[PDB]
Amino acid sequence: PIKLARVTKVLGRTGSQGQCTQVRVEFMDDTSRSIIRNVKGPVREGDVLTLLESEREARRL
Amino acid sequence: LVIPEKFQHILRVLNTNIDGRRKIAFAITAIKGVGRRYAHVVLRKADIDLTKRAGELTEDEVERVITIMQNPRQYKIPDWFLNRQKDVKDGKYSQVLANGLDNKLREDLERLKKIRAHRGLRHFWG
Amino acid sequence: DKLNNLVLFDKATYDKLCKEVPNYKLITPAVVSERLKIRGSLARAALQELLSKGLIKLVSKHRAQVIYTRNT
Amino acid sequence: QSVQVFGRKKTATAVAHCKRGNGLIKVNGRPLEMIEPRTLQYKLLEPVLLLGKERFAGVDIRVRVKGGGHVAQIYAIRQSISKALVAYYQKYVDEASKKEIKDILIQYDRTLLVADPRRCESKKF
Amino acid sequence: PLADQILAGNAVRAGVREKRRGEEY
Amino acid sequence: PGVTVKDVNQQEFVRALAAFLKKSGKLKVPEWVDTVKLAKHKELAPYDENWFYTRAASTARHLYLRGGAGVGSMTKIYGGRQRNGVMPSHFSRGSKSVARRVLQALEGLKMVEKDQDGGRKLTPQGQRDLDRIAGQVAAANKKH
Amino acid sequence: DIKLFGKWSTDDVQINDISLQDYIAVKEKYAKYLPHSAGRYAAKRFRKAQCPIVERLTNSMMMHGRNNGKKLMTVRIVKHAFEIIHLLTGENPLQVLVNAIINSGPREDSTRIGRAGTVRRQAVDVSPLRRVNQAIWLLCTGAREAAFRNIKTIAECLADELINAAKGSSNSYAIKKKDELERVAKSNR
Amino acid sequence: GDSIEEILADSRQRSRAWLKEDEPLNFLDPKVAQRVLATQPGGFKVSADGRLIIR
RNA sequence: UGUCCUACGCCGGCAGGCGCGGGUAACCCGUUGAACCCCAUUCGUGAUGGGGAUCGGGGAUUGCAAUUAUUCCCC
Repeated sequence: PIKLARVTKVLGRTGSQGQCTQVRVEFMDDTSRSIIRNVKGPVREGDVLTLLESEREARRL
Repeated sequence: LVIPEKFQHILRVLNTNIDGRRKIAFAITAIKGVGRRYAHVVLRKADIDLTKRAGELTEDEVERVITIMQNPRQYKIPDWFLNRQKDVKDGKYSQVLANGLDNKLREDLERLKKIRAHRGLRHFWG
Repeated sequence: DKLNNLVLFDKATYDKLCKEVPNYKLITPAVVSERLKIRGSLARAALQELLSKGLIKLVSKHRAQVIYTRNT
Repeated sequence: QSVQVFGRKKTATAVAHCKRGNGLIKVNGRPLEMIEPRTLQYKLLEPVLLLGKERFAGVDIRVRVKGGGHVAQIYAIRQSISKALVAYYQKYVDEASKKEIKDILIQYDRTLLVADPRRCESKKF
Repeated sequence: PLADQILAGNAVRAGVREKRRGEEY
Repeated sequence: PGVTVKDVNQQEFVRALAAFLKKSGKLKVPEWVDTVKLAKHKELAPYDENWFYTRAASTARHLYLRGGAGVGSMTKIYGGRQRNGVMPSHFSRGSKSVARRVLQALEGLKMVEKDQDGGRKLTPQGQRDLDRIAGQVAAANKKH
Repeated sequence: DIKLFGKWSTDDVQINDISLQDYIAVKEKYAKYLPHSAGRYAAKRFRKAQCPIVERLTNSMMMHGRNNGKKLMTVRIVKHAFEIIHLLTGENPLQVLVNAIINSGPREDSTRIGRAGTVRRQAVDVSPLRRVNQAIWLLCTGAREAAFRNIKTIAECLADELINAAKGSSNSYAIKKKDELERVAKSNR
Repeated sequence: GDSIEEILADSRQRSRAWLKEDEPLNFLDPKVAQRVLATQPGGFKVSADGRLIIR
């Protein structure tokens, strides 16, 4: 099932070359789930994201 | 329009094949000695409509193209426009097309070899 | 493979143009030549014939692109 | 009585002269619909179409351009035509008309009144 | 602190870096 | 109230002016008209067989706009880009004799005379001819 | 009404995707007459989100060197492309275009990392702006490599690319390139 | 020559003009000469007391 | 940009000749009529009207001198 998420704040850019940024998202169906994800490209607050699988929380150092 | 009943796919001109699909201003260029520039003024002196393909020209107007491009000087083709100017042997102005182009080029090579000029020796060695 | 597009209309494909091309919803020199297998020189020369015969509406005239359409 | 303004692009400078008339616009002696790049015809006609044909009916504008290129002159022509009208409606029409012209003419495209401060960068040793 | 050290090793540092790149008359 | 040259399409005006000059039959067309390139930077000869009239028409229209133009000025107008083989291209002028023979041919039409401070300008009868033809240009285009 | 090219209306364009409302900019405030504006849409971050969607199309067809600079030619192409799209399909060519940007956006991508030799991939999500930056790029390279050596004019290769993408067909270059980006990302969770 | 900046000083070419661009410029305004210009537009030790130190 | 930049007239198809003027220069070249660009025509996926190398023949110019092609033009 496809799931949409709205970001809340941008934590910082990760990756070896800084090709990703790590952002905290919040859902649309129920504003209780808040998972952490990695995204590439320009991201700002209020962006709506399409998550293919909303099960695992992304992680990098 | 349609193909005429007497349309030619391949035209035999000066012992080479002239393609009938190509336009008459540029199908003539298949024979050596004529180019995009010589064949345009030849078809202008012959008063032939250039929109025609080379295939639907009948036997009448294809033979007056030849007697123009083999014999250019009596149709006011100017003296500067010809490729074979004053010859070494017989100084006169002409336009060599099919095998005359290759024979004159070969003759200009062996003339420079027999006299052992620098230009003829470097053609031989190279 | 290599294209052997005809440079003049034969009898079979000339009829095929005059009963099918004015019902395509798009008529263009380039889309006619892909399906009728003719050169683009005649592919545009056949359409000015059909335009003068009133079988096709003109949409745009340009030196790069020409666009044609059915009547109804 | 008349108003003499200017509008500019990279090097294409325009000057426009607007006075009482019946609504003819000329550039270099040619009409507005005969200016050579016909692809960008709407950029010449934007201040006329945004405002309306009736609003230009009380003014005749004659524009002269020199310098620049084919599209740099169109961007200077459309600037000085609109800038000539907002100056004419200020000095000889009430400011309420001038405020409402300057309102809808900025919200469309800001380059019709305030120029683009972009010019070619020099090279140094 | 242990929890401060773990959370610093789990998240990404960000913030300070200043990159210097790049009319009236 | 009469339309002028500047108020109509310049492309349609040359097609109308060259069609006027051909129908008159009084232009003096040189003999080498069918055998010359009209610029040293051309690969071929003109496609149109009646290229002399459209060159003649475009000469009169250019003389109306900015007068006092000589042979050297009109070769600069009709110059283009010369692709110098594998070397980078440059700007090259047109052929002077074609530009000259047009100006002689317009003089025989009693349309162009010399200028005391330079090259050539238009006759008062010349400008009467061009402004009349702009009338038929706008009537068949802007009134249809 | 301010219409594109004088004959295409921006009123009826409805964007189906919630994520791309802020970034596909064709509505009543961004409706312009022509896709030429010479606007400074790249002097600040996320400035180009407010650029109209058709101007971003014409800026991306100015590509591969020989066409770098020629924008009056590319606005000529998108003018002819919309007049073909109206002919084949019959509705607003702006509606076909905004369906193409939605369907050609990769929703999930992968990044390449490697410490010493072992170069492996991790799947990351795609920002809504890059979903448009990738979508315009894939349709423009779709139409460019479509013809390049045949009799098809680029005006009708670009129309046949935007129509196929809006239908969601696999005949698109954009859909085929999007799906293999999705297929690699699924394998690299 | 007697303003504060001119007196406290640490001590082809004349044809250059600067147009200024507000209300749009009108060349037929009688007060337009205001909006054209002829030239360019636009350390000791302190004690702990705050007194200056001069040497 | 310059006392070497050139305008104009005549001749030749072109390179190129003959004559007569302006400018020590925001004064003449020069309203610096630039090229891509824009609008029409022909071509139609073909090592093709793409690409121009390498060659043959001739003509013109600078130089004491052009051969190992000074350079330019035509086929």
